[PDB]
Amino acid sequence: GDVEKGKKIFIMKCSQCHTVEKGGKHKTGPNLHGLFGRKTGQAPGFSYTAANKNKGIIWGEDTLMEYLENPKKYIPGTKMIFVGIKKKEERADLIAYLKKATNE
Ligand code: HEC
Repeated sequence: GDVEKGKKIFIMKCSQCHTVEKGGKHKTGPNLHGLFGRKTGQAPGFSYTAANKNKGIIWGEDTLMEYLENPKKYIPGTKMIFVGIKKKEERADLIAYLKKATNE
């Protein structure tokens, strides 16, 4: 994926509710630093739904590709109210961006 295009998607569609930087603040949604390789519902200090907490998958490319296409479908009960990203390449670019940004 194209990290620069993914950053732009992040800003447009996610940044209203999420930060990515280490030590970044929780907002409507959790800070996302350290997301990759982590169980659902584990950002310290954020109050998740039981659904988010109990989904019982590990975040990575494959699970993010599915989740971000249709959040409610993947995690019924979630309080992330977001329509999803329809286009595969946009999801790929966004996830490439997140893989970098949530690690650095
Ligand atoms: C507010 C209107 C949000 C928008 C826009 C996006 N997200 Fe979100 N996200 C939000 C909430 C309130 C939550 C917690 C949901 C719950 O049921 O507790 C989340 C959760 C996530 C997660 C899961 C995090 C985990 O630790 O398990 C991911 C990976 C996530 N959100 C990513 C994400 C992206 C990439 C977005 C734009 C495409 C996005 N979210 C939008 C609130 C909101």
